[PDB]
Amino acid sequence: FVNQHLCGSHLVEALYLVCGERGFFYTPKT
Amino acid sequence: FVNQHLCGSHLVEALYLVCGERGFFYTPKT
Amino acid sequence: FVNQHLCGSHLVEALYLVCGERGFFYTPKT
Amino acid sequence: FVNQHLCGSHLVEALYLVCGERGFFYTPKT
Amino acid sequence: FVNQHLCGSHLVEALYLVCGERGFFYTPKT
Amino acid sequence: FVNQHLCGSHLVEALYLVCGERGFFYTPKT
Amino acid sequence: GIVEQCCTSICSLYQLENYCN
Amino acid sequence: GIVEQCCTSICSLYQLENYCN
Amino acid sequence: GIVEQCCTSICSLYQLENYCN
Amino acid sequence: GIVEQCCTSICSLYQLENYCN
Amino acid sequence: GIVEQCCTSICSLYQLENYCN
Amino acid sequence: GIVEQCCTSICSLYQLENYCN
Ligand SMILES: [Cl-]
Ligand SMILES: [Cl-]
Ligand SMILES: [Zn+2]
Ligand SMILES: [Zn+2]
Repeated sequence: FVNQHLCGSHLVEALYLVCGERGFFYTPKT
Repeated sequence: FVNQHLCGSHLVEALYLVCGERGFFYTPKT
Repeated sequence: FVNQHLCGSHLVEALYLVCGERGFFYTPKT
Repeated sequence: FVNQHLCGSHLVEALYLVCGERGFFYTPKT
Repeated sequence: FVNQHLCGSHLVEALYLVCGERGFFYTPKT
Repeated sequence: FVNQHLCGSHLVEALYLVCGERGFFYTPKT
Repeated sequence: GIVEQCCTSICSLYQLENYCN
Repeated sequence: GIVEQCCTSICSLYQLENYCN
Repeated sequence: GIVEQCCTSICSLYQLENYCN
Repeated sequence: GIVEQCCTSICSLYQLENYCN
Repeated sequence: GIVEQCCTSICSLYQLENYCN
Repeated sequence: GIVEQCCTSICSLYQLENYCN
């Protein structure tokens, strides 16, 4: 795998693919 | 607004839209 | 709901979620 | 080009691609 | 059709729509 | 990581994620 | 309409231009 | 959970706020 | 207009809702 | 090919690297 | 190349079509 | 945090995996 540059909703898409049925949490600053 | 079926990556894109800076937790397993 | 920062195709995704079966119109300047 | 099935958010992403600055109108109800 | 300004994953979405079942190759610099 | 069904534009978004700068080739016909 | 033409059935990028402004 | 409420069934944007932090 | 406002500044879902049919 | 491996069936992110250049 | 052109400047669908198999 | 790191700099899939449940 390659390193990623992910902003906005693209981060959530990546988390989705990475975590699968495990799900994930999205927790930005502030 | 409306009610539709939101599944998979579309579900998490909707959570991102609705929650934004609050963040959110995607737990399919419940 | 939280305020949004939406460019390009992300605006159309948001309109899609917001409007549901009502549909919408996308009308940029110029 | 090609012909494929374009549904939901994928349909409006395609309209955005094809129409761009012209804008477009997504009316599922017809 | 209109001219496009496409970065990141939006380029791959456009290639997807454009090429259909023919598929495509994605080949960035470097 | 996980295994899920990845189809259509979601498949090519995953290839973009995984391959990135290497690039990739989407050949549905095989 | 667009759903029947492009989702239920199959449409080209050119038919999709039917729904531009 | 969220899948049953919003994918299998149908949910509003307001119900989706149930899963915010 | 809305297209530019949401991108150069910010916009709300309630403002977006005005563009539904 | 990729469709059968990853869409029709199920594939890992590692199998997806099979289609990188 | 195309990847950079579409992002730093603009590109057409007709230019993209050259990258189909 | 991760949300900001992936956007202002870069991040890996392995770092993202830490945010799975
Ligand atoms: Cl889908
Ligand atoms: Cl973007
Ligand atoms: Zn984007
Ligand atoms: Zn989809």
